[PDB]
Amino acid sequence: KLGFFKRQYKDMMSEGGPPGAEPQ
Repeated sequence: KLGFFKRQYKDMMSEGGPPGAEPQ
């Protein structure tokens, strides 16, 4: 099910500095 993380994680990591202090 890890395929779900890389889905929302990869998007945030590329976001360019997503809020929440969670640097994907």
